[PDB]
Amino acid sequence: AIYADNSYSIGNTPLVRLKHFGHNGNVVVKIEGRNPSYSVKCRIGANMVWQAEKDGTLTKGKEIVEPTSGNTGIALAYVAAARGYKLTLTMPETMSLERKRLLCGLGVNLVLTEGAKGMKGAIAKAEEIVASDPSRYVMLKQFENPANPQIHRETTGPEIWKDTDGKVDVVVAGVGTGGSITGISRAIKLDFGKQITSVAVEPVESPVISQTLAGEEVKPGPHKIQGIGAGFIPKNLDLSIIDRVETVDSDTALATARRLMAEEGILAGISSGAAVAAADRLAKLPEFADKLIVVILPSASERYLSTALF
Amino acid sequence: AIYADNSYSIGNTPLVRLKHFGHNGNVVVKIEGRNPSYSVKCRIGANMVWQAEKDGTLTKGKEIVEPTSGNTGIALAYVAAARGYKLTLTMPETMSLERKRLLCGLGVNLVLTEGAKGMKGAIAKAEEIVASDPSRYVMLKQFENPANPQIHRETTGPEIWKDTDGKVDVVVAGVGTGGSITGISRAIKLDFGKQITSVAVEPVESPVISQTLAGEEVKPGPHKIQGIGAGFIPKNLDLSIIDRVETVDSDTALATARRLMAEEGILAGISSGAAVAAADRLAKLPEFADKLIVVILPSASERYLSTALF
Repeated sequence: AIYADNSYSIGNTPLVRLKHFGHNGNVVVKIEGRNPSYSVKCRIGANMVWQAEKDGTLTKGKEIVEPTSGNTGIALAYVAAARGYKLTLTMPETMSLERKRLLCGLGVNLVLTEGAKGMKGAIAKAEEIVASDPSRYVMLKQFENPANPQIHRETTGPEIWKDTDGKVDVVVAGVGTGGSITGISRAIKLDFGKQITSVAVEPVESPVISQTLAGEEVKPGPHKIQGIGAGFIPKNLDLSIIDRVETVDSDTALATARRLMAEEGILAGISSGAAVAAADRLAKLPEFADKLIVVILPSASERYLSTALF
Repeated sequence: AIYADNSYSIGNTPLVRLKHFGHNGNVVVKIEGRNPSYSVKCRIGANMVWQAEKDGTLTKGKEIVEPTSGNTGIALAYVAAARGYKLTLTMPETMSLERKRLLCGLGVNLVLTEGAKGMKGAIAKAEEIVASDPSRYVMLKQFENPANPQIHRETTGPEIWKDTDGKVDVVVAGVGTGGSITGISRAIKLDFGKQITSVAVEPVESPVISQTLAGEEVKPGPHKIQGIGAGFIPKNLDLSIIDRVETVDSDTALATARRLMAEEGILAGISSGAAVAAADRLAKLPEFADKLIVVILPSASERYLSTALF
């Protein structure tokens, strides 16, 4: 069990039972902060590169371009370093000094777009750079690349099945790209044949999934739950496998993450707090009190030292 | 495989083969950054509490006091939160705002001693607080508590044995408390019966182990390799199992950690760079070129964002 590079070391993350949430230990958390670049995104960083290799879209000498600076940026950085690709991340110039340092530490060519243009600015500049030499550059496109949900169907989902001896009844996951809830749901429902409850979590401030499913007007909004609530339905969210959508507000997500830290001794990020607050609500409805709820904790606390978490 | 609390989730950390160090992949690294509070110290945080419980020195209602603010502080914080102990960490007032936040986030009662007194200040204030109500307070004493090396003999060492199919020939570990190299060495040498080379790593700036073994004057000095080079021989370093001592300088340790990041896609801390630089030196001596070298990487990169690493 010696990994040929850090990308192969993804996953096999542990399940920890919560003591101050749920009812009689019915809430269990999967610690994705424990991964090579310390997030759930390590899985999709690995698999999107591996898949682009297998299909010939990524070869030696081609460069990677992606418009983000979040967990996926960090994940692609570690994989790119491990496997010998130059990586360019586009992002506004107004981004955190510390994220600049972390990504620069990881050997990323940083392209700081117009700050005023912001995120819009970066997506376009990605598209621009790729357009300039399409035989040289590849955008992996985390929101729509099937290799994203697929890695969750092959690793994250089976790990949950295994670790719970098939007892998992509910999976709660915040939605960013939708890959985690999609892949996990496909594994447990379709590969293992259990009719679990798949619960998507989104900020109450930007409840676009809830609005869409209700046939209401879609109204995205700003929030602090980093990693989720992109303000649209990503292609990698398979609405067909979602049984329930829970909304959580920023303050509750923050307070919940602090409780995870101070009361559970679990070093989780902001989205982790959101996912647990939603899980806790379900766990205290009599319909779910004899059911085993598994919650994805996407990242770790130290990535949030500059944020409202502290 | 559901852990009753986060303390039980320690270890089972992966081995990753380096590509830009050693010779023909003879250097393999054990990623301790992957643990509940993201350091090797999670193991000793867990076991020192468990052991003090088993022997009756720690009971419900007793409080924990320890004079550090490093990885052991963070480890004891997570375990204390998980298991329901109040924890007081002593430390100078001049400590990092970010470490204050991280530990305060973890629910630690912080006792900020005289800054001018510094570390000396904190050890005494620990002793003071314990003295004031010895039936209330327990100091676990990481430098001398046998539960420190013991957890490495029962977990870290066997994991290395298992993962390498007994092929490990050399273990390289930086020495802070000495627990890692001691416990690992005892496991592999005494429990599994293999005559490996145990290599302690210390800063060239503070080479007290090298000086002691040479019967030279012991001359501690300041350095930047955080986590190692305490400036004395800790009781938890069993000199009897050490075959070799390698010294590394701060700049080399830093540059090596940056290479781990940029060239290997491994997010390691400063001590990780020191341990790899020493391992690389041995790996390129013909006497070790057909030998499998395993290197402890004690911590992860984001804990060092405020430091010289970046």
